[PDB]
Amino acid sequence: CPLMVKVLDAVRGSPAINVAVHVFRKAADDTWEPFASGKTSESGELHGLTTEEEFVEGIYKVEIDTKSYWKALGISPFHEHAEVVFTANRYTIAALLSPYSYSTTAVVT
Amino acid sequence: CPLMVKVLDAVRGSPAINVAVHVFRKAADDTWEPFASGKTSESGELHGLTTEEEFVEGIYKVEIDTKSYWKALGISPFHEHAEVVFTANDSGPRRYTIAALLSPYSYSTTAVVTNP
Amino acid sequence: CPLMVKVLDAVRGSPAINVAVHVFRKAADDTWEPFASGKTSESGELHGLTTEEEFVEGIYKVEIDTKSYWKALGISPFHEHAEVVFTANRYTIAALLSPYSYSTTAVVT
Amino acid sequence: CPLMVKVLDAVRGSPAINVAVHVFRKAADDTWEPFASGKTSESGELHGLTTEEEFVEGIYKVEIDTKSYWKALGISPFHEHAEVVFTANDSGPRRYTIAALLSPYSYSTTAVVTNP
Ligand SMILES: O=c1c(O)c(-c2ccc(O)cc2)oc2cc(O)cc(O)c12
Ligand SMILES: O=c1c(O)c(-c2ccc(O)cc2)oc2cc(O)cc(O)c12
Repeated sequence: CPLMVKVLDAVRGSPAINVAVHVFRKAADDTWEPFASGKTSESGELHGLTTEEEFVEGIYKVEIDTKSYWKALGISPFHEHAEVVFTANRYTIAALLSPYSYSTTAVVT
Repeated sequence: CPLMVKVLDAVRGSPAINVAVHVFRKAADDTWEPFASGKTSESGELHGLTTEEEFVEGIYKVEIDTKSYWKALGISPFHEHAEVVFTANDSGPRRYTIAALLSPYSYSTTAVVTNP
Repeated sequence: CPLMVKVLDAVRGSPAINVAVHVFRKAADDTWEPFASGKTSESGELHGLTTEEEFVEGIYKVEIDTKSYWKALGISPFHEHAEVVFTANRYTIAALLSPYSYSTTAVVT
Repeated sequence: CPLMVKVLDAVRGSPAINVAVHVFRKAADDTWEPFASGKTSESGELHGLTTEEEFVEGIYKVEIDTKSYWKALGISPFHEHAEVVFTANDSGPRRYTIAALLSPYSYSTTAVVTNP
């Protein structure tokens, strides 16, 4: 697929499983229009978000619902979510998660 | 001050100087209202954004203009910006340091939260 | 395999390809004995380092030759290498690379 | 001072206090010779490790005892330690800040290098 999301748990040394992910595309309004969503799998991956035809050049945002994930683990987190915003010009967006920290990386091949 | 932003360049091993930072607070109607803004200094720090009085409980967004920083250095980076969104002061007033470490295709953000 | 190494390039948004990796096992001497090595593939992965039988409990070190990688790219780096040292009690050791920074993460499933 | 170490806890969003740090320098015979040591403070900083005179050109190793820090907090972490290995001062004297951000199954290290 044109776009993949991968999430990791730095506390537990594991894939971050069942994490909600929402993808938005910026409308001509300058508002975000919902585009695709899903939850990460047991391998911490989310696949099948979009297709090559659909995934045109644009400014896209991916919101990962980190706070819900931490809440289910009974660990109190800092962020509301982790947002990745990029201009789409294969994208793997990877996120590594900690309660008071996250990093996000793009692997574009 | 209650909120501080610090930015680092992971490519040069330096502070990230002259980076724009825009801060927003979630309104009653769920909109993001402009709250404060500034540029990082020679040390890559931004101080004086707000005050103990002004910085009330709320959901806040700190948006760091990473793209402009990379572009001025000749790089076309992946991200539009780095944005940090968090609930502040709901246990009482705290001091927040929002740190960001920048790479062209990656960034990390960390919060150091302390009690006056 | 029991042990996998994965390397990413934060400057280029890509797998870190052809990066030298050496694995050591701590001897009763308190010295490191060479154990396995390889170079990362076009996908930035290094597989087939060891086998379950061979990979007994121990304290292991994985040295990733980051400086050579940066040198080939004509970007001057800070570290001599990135070293990961752990007690082995499936391990994926992932490294994300920048010239003056790296992070390493373990995913243990 | 020429070399400073700073450590942060990515789980609690605080400085990592009372963390042991051991510094080594590569000898002529290729062995690692003990060079300096200390513990991080309340701010998670370690200052005063060395001096402009002492801190000559060389390959240096900074080993941060992450395992003991996690264990005292009840966590069994992945890493034995975080170790940073670098060539120092070969362009002339510099000031080095070695920063580490800690998680139980992950860590990152960054260097901020500046010119007196
Ligand atoms: O892309 C990936 C990635 O980034 C990480 C990772 C490494 C360091 C980080 O800081 C964050 C994530 O693990 C991965 C593991 C995979 O099997 C595949 C990947 O593509 C990634
Ligand atoms: O100098 C600092 C620094 O380099 C970092 C840092 C940022 C991102 C990381 O991933 C790791 C460390 O945090 C800091 C946090 C502070 O409150 C004060 C600092 O001076 C630093």
